[PDB]
Amino acid sequence: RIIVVALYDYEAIHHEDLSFQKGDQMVVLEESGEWWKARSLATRKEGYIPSNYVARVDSLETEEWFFKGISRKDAERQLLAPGNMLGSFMIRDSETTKGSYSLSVRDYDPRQGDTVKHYKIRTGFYISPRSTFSTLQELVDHYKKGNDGLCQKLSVPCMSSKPQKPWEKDAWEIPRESLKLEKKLGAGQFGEVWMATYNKHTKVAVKTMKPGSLAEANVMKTLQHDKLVKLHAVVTKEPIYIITEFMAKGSLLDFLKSDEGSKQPLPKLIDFSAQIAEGMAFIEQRNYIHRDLRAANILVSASLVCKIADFGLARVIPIKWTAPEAINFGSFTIKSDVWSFGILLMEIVTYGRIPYPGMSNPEVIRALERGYRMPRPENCPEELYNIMMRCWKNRPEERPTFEYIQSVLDDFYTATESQYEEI
Ligand SMILES: CN1CCN([C@H]2CC[C@H](n3cc(-c4ccc(Oc5ccccc5)cc4)c4c(N)ncnc43)CC2)CC1
Ligand SMILES: [Ca+2]
Ligand SMILES: [Cl-]
Repeated sequence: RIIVVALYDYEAIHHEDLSFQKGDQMVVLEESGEWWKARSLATRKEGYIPSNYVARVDSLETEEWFFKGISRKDAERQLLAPGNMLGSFMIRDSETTKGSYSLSVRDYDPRQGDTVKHYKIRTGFYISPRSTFSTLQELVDHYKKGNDGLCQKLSVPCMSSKPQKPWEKDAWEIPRESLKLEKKLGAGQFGEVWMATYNKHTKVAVKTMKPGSLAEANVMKTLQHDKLVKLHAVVTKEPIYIITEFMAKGSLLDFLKSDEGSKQPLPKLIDFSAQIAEGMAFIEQRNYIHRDLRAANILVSASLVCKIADFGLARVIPIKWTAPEAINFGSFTIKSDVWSFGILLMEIVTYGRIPYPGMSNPEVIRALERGYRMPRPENCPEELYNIMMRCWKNRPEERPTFEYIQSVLDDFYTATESQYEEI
């Protein structure tokens, strides 16, 4: 007999799914993945629920200060998000010490400004050997009344964010009749992009493909990562419709040329690059290939999260983003994507400017033949430019991995020794 509790509110929009509010308890009857079958103790109704909206009772996820399955960088991004103040904290799974936990706290220092520092939690639990607590709760309560060795006294927990609702069960292939393409967002050579609605209940974005231009997509849907755009469903009858999640802030390029994007400081740009590098690192680990990396194929969520789009799509069917071995001999690999990432990095740091300004494609290729590379912008840090340069090496094998680039960009302003604070 398994009993869960609802972490968030939820309004049912399907046939047999269940409505519930936070605090409500339910009885688990079946575990089929994203969708679980349960019975509400409040309404006595039996129906499907999003598994990621509930958790076992009196478990750790049920705590307002515990965030499961979150990395250090993600913790820092969430803590520095709007609606948080000094002392804002969270406890999470250590991503480098499996089985143990870590505490992330929001601090401030006049040199850097608002920061986020992380302490290791050793197992009873303790951060400092002088103070030992029976439970994690005792630890937080302790560090709420004084910092006793910490850089900041604990205040309120980090602002939680309601997760994305799971797509309809077994609804990968859908009939076109279920869609209402409401607004054309953009038009291109190979198709269009619309702001649609699925079954009158879910807002989505659909990429319509011209008939001239399924297996590859069946591969794509397995590439599920926070920094890739989620791929929900597809229409299998020409013209093919690709139904994905709707990114409110549009493409990265247009955002960088927007005014709000023009207000974005340098560390924010670097952060964007870190997210993109993270996603590309995921694709790298999965041994996949993007084949068309650029700010135009990067989308931005309303919360300023960057997600890689159109990955792998170029295969099924921009010399300035293309590596020379890819232009000359058509050799497309992950390293050419590293080159493209260099160019993208230049796009981001120059707020959407077009690469090689005042240069045509063949002119650019001939420049590359001479060993020419783009100069460093005024507002671009030397080290970041070095990263770009390492991305722009003639031999692809000598180009860095997305794992390394991600590691560097994540801790760009943090010394390796200063990742975790010791007490
Ligand atoms: C002048 N600009 C105006 C803005 N136009 C851009 C193009 C349309 C927008 N656009 C495009 C997309 C979009 C949709 C589906 C898609 O399919 C795949 C996803 C992963 C892997 C393979 C395929 C890829 C991308 C998009 C979106 N989802 N949610 C929100 N906006 C979206 C973003 C703006 C480009 C021209
Ligand atoms: Ca420097
Ligand atoms: Cl019962």
